[PDB]
Amino acid sequence: KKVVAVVKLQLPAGKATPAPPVGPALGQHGANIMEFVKAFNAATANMGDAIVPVEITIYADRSFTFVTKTPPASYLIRKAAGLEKGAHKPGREKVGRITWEQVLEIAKQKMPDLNTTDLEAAARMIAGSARSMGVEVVGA
Amino acid sequence: MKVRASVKRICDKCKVIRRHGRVYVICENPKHKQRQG
Amino acid sequence: AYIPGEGHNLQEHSVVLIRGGRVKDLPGVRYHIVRGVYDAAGVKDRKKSRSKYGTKKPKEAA
Amino acid sequence: TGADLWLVIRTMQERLGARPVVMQLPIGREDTFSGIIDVLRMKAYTYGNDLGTDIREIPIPEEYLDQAREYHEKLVEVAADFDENIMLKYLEGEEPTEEELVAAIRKGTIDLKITPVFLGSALKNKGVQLLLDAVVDYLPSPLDIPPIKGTTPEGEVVEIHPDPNGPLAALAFKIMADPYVGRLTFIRVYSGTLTSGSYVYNTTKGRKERVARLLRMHANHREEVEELKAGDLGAVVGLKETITGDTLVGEDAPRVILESIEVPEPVIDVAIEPKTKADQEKLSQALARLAEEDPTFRVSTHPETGQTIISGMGELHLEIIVDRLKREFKVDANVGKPQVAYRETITKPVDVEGKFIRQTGGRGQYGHVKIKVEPLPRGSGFEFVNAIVGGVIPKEYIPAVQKGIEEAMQSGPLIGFPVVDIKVTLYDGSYHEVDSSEMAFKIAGSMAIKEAVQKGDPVILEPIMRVEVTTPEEYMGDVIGDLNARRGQILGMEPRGNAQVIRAFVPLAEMFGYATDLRSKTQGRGSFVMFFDHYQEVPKQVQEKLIKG
RNA sequence: GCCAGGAGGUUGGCUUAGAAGCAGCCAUCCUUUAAAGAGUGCGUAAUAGCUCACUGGUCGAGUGGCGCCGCGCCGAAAAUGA
Repeated sequence: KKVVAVVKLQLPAGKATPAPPVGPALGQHGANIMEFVKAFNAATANMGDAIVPVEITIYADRSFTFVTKTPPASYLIRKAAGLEKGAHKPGREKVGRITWEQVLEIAKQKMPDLNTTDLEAAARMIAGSARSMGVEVVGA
Repeated sequence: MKVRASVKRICDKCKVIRRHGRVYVICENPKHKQRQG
Repeated sequence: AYIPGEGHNLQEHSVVLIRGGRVKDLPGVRYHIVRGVYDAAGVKDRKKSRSKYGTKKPKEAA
Repeated sequence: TGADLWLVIRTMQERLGARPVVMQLPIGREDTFSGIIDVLRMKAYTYGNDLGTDIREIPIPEEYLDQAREYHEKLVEVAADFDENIMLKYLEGEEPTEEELVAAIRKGTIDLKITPVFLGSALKNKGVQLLLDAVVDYLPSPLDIPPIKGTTPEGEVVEIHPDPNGPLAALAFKIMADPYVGRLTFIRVYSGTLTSGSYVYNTTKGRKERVARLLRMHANHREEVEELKAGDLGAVVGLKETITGDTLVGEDAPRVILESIEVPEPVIDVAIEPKTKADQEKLSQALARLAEEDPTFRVSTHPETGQTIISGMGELHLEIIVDRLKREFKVDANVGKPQVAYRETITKPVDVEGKFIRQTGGRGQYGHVKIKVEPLPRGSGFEFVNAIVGGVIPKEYIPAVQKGIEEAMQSGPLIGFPVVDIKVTLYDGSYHEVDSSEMAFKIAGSMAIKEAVQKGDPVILEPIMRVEVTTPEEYMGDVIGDLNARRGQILGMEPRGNAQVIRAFVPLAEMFGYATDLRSKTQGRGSFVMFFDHYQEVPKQVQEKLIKG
């Protein structure tokens, strides 16, 4: 018997394998993580991928439950500002440009994940995290 | 290290204790077991 | 020791059956090799000289 | 000290997936041993001493009893994963009939399900009779082992039946040396009656066989039997050809063969080189009774170097085989390190004059060849080009002027080895009627190549292997350590089943006898496969270090 | 000294089999906040964890660093007995 274990991970969409540490954490669970793969992939079917957090539990009598979250902002800018892998080193080379609407949605999408669950900080917040990956900005 | 003329504080988790007459340098991992000698 | 021609492996033991018979080649060619012996078993696929060239009875199963 | 139950039990469903139901519990831990309780047939077989001259079986000495009882109950309840009587019996609270235990248990046992951890002690004769009884209770009979697999005289499936009337059909194993009755073959038949003093025939490489006398190693002394039965085991005399694993039927016995084909794969590679090669073919006779007594090892010679590589699967393996050498075969061979297949190349575009401005008797044979040379990737192949600046050098040299290039390539400018993995090119030349031959521009090519390779930025491409590491995560971290410490860098880690295999790059010179290592770091979780990839440069210092003389 | 918070974008980007504060080049942020770094050490296969930084709770009087001058101590063993 095994009483309650809610272990949450960082499993991206695409990998349909029980490879450790998914093993030594959800073996003591009886985890239906093959249903987590085939129900969450279609959950974000509009793209069908991207790195997404998860959370899975056991109810004594083997009962899974999947809890999904939202994409990363470094990827939600490679799609936005059109990077390939990025702008090779944040302090030398720059690709596309951020202005006054793309960053808006970079903050919009990730409204309840960033830190300050308030819009009136997020924009400039990750616009500053933009210089961390090296994507330039257009300022008005 | 361990017995030598030059004996530093090297890793911050070390102390210089002028014990039994002469300077030592003791820590946890006695691989820095220095000593003025 | 020479050999029975095409299709060899032999490496370095084989029990090459010292046979006997020179030619206008290799100033010796005396005491040949046989295939079948303790090694070689003839050409990979032979249809005649299977009296030395290993291969048993091409039983092509048809 | 250390003797226990829970110990081993616990370590059974943490190291495989065992389902250890157990049937006997000791009396007194360490030094205080005196007997065992039997939660199987509900008894307490107690051995009142060490040597075991005088024992007993009184009930529980007051404190155990109910302890054992719980586990007894476990048994029955566990037996709810088999039939339908035992399960419903636990439902009823009904008492198990002493033999349904024998059932359900032996059932699962032979069905590979339950784990009759019968146990005891040897040096102090304590706990032997119970497991003798437990062999005569829960240890599978040939009747229980499902249909043996095998081939036919033609080729499909076999049905090696128990039936003591069917066609003669045997297998044998051990190659016994012995004084009186000489070569003795240790065998397990299978299916078919075999008479003593009769005939048979080897169903493998085709060899009629004369059975001399069937024998049986009866502990102390060996006993000669009238015949071997279809499903028994015995060792016969004669058969002066039959090696090991040879399927042996009767004189008729529809010339049937068997399936089973095992694998003693290689892991060790030690070099060995006698003083003078006169003692060598001598040691080849030594092998002529070494690689013909113990299957296993592979006595195969590397091409690029001399000396036959004695390969095998075990450190102590090759070491003790080597013991037997100087022992009773007596060979003087300073057991060396395995050599490596060294190649080479260059790293730059070179242009020189291959002018053979040499008249002799009047026939000349002179060749001014004008090559441009280009080098390319470690893995491509060999390239040259039909590269005439317009139409100078004759077309008879096209398939020959490149020969001397390919020829002055079997030995490089350094220590000299086959210089591969290069393009080449050419571009021009000089021509004359009688003062020019095929081999002349072959040799002009040779000169051109020696100059253009000695002056072309040298190198040595030592070979390197891809080695998958068959081991779980612990010692995986550890061995990522090791491999990294072996001048190479791995590259590979796809999560595996009961382990996690790591695809590795390791420089063939290094990684030497890695099994001798590995089997120590991992304690023995598994090992590796020898997948060979390709070659690349040794870090500067390793190059000039080999520049000997 | 002790209690506790010690955080979120994040796995900074760049590299790299992986480089997640943490083997390496650039960097050289912004925010929830009283306070918490693009990190200081250990440790990891890289994560993990531990951890210092920083800021409150307790506290109750001095404390931390940088340079100089005088005398010293390690530095410091050879031969008949000092």
